[PDB]
Amino acid sequence: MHRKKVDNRIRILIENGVAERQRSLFVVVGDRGKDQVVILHHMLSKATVKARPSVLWCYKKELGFSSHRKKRMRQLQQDDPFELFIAATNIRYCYYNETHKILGNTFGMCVLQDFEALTPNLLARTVETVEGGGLVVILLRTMNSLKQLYTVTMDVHSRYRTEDVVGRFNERFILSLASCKKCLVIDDQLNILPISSHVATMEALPPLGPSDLELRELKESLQDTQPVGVLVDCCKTLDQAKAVLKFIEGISEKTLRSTVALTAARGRGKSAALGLAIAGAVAFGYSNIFVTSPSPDNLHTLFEFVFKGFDALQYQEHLDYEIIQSLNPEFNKAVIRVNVFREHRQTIQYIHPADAVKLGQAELVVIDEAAAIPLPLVKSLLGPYLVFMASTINLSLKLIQQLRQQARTLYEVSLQESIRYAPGDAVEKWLNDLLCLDCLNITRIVSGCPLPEACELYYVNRDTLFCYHKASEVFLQRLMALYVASHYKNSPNDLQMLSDAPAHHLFCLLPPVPPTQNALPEVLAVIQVCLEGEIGDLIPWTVSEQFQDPDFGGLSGGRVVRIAVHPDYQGMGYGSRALQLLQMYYEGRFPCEIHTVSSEAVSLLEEVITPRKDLPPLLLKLNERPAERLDYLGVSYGLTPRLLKFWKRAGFVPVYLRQTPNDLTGEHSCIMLKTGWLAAFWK
Amino acid sequence: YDKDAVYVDTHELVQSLISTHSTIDAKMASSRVTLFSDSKPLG
RNA sequence: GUGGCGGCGACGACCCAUUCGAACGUCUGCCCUAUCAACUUUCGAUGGUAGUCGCCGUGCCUACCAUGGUGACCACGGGUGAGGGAAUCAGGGUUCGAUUCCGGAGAGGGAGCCUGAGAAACGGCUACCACAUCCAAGGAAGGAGGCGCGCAAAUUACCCACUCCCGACCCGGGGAGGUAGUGACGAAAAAUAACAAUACAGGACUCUUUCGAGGCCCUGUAAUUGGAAUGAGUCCACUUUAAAUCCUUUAACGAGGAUCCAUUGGAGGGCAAGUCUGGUGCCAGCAGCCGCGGUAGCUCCAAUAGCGUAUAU
Ligand SMILES: [Mg+2]
Ligand SMILES: [Mg+2]
Ligand SMILES: [Mg+2]
Repeated sequence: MHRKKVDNRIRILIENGVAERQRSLFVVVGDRGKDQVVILHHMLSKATVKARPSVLWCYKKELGFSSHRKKRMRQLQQDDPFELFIAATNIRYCYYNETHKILGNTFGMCVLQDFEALTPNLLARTVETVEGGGLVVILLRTMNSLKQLYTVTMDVHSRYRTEDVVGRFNERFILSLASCKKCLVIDDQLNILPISSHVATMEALPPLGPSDLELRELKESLQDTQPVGVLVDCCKTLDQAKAVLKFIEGISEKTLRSTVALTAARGRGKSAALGLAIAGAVAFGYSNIFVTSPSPDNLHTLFEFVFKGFDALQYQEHLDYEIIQSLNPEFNKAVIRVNVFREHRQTIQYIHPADAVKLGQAELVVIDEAAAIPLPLVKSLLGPYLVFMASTINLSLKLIQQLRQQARTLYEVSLQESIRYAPGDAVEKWLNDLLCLDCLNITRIVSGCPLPEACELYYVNRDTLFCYHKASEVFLQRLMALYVASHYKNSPNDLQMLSDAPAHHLFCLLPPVPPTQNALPEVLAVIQVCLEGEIGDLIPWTVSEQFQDPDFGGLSGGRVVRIAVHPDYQGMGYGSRALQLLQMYYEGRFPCEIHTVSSEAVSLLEEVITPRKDLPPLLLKLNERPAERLDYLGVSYGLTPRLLKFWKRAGFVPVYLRQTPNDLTGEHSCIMLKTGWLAAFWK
Repeated sequence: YDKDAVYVDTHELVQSLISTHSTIDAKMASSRVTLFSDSKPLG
């Protein structure tokens, strides 16, 4: 039968990924993308030799096929290759909302069916589970998504948007595909879209790493010095071994007070290092060991690697160490109590974080997920005993800063080499840059401008900021680095709120710009305001319910979502200056969108080789843009002594303090207002 | 698989994507940005 | 005229009778065992009154009463290849005949429950016990035989055309029922040829312990010759049947080396510039597709589509 050649670039990309242990990205376009997954899955099986690949399918609301053996039979009640693929392959189906369940386990291939519902939280969680040479497949089935791709490639400045929400994140997702090394766009047929500009030069690699070479050297050199050697043999990556030696070095010290900090983000082995460190302490003379976590169910891999460290070096399952399980329905299968009696009597006990008592006789206490415990509780667990602290990346930094200032010995070790795949993966680097989940290690110092006198607020344009232009990318990185470095918790979803959520505005405080200056001014403070009321959020609803005030709710006002100042410049008064400039702007004291494409004109647009249309400016002066009239200003924050003094000085008056504290931080939410109705609420 | 190539057994817009002279990266490189509503184009 | 009278059917219906039965009784009659002689009242054994339940009569059951009942005329107890029988019809060259009738019980294991004229259901359900399957881990659904002999296909296929059965029905349905496969344990019948002619030779054949005695209307020749017959096989068409196969008919091809070539067991003959062994110079035993060079289908006997060997007897 007539058969079509498939371009070797698809096979070349897959084979190189398996050999390099690096993942690759595929973007199928068209409503027949499901059949494309079948072909792409089979080619992956030919290259991979370890096992039959596992498939992870993620969808938002509707799945076309039944995925039930009996049900899909009666719906059919001649032969379709897609039906064979579903029944034969081992597919795990998960929802966009229910993505937390698939956090731990690992899959060979990940399929993201629905493009329009993509969120930063979904992307980080699903891509992480892909291992080695696996494929990440993203589909564009809707006709709306296809023409959005069409408008951008025809002209980079022009963009298509129907009618509400702009959805700049999807457009930013499209533009960033060119930068990725391992990205291949294909159609319903096996045809490559030539847009990445690197697809043309793709070639097969000719038929082992510097970090892996060092680990093998350590695994041979540490046979001389042991039982530290046995735990390193259990280790998989080099940076895990270095942390293990650091832990045991702290254990052997003849000092009451010593702290080793394990600073490892997601994807790099963190509980495994803690598990082997506990086994090393058990290998030594340590008897009383305590393990602390917010939940017993949270720590399951830690006790596993304790058992692996135990199993490697004698410690039989019953003759030496005996384990007592949870024996409860809630928080089941957690091993709270571990008892080993080979060397005199030694015991490992899990306790609740709010157990400063029962720690009277402790030699080693291990704190894991330390950021997730309220800050005052961490101090009580310090004590005069050895402490192992592990905190994931992506204040706790203030505590370790105090430890550097001190008495208690400090050791800082960090993990940078991923367990699942090889370092240097193109997909991971592209993913982090798209979500801005990385911060520059060193920030250059700049001169300090006069504080309350010579700084003017500016209006950042949302459309210009998120365009993928190199200058705009650096400015967005500078803003986001300051945006998450505040006391407020950082979440990857906040970038979507900056990009998509309406009625949100960004203002930045700048030094006085000289007439001749560089490409980007330094940013001192960044402030975000969300307009509410007549112009439905925390401030209007909570006041209306609590004070049963009828006239309120017809008033127009905005709340300050976030306020930030640079850490080097903190405490000297840019924060107060920005708020004063807002009040003059909204009171009216200051004297007062990129080209959209019509629905029928999407096809009519031709190629524009050199962009011509003028783009909206990145920063606008406050005088240029007209201002909305706001009756009041508000803020909602976890009540702290430092922030309370700041807001009172600016004129904000409390109206509400939440009864129950937040579980993670142990802080009560507080609402403050500034403008005679305020007099009634305050009384 | 024959060790050389692969043998396997709206649309008008898809045809337009295939016949694209300028890649989106070269489209992106030629692009410029302006700051403060009047400045030298940084791009 | 919100007149009055009417035919032939279908369906349902109280009761009586009838048909098909079903269920309790009466009488008659069972194998071995006495080294089972007494048994029953060991949760009623016999009988009386009243009652419950049941379709009805009744120790069937329950209360209150009497002390009864069976037994050498064998009670009671224990046994008993209780696949095998029992019958039936039909028949000249002895019958390789044919068919029918059952003692119950169960549906993963013991209880409880639902319908109907008829079931304590060949079928639902609930609780307990035992198994096992799917999952997004939350929950959900369930009730037999083959090989172990170098050896696993009927564990199937076609049809309601016959016989009969169920249904609202002349027509639908029936794995009830009918049709179709291999096969030197064995039994029976039968081919692989028959008929003539010519030519050339001179010797058959029986008896006989090497001499011999009888004897001929023929014998032999891997000789030649001739034109009649036929089936093994190949291959049309009817008939058959629900459809087809099979049997019975039948068109055309199908024999001289008729090579279109019968076997198994037993006993003999023939041999070189060949090999080995032992000697009684030239011999004997065993044996001989093998040699100097060369590589392009002898005879006789017994049984006969059948015939040997080993062990035990
Ligand atoms: Mg025979
Ligand atoms: Mg003659
Ligand atoms: Mg002849």
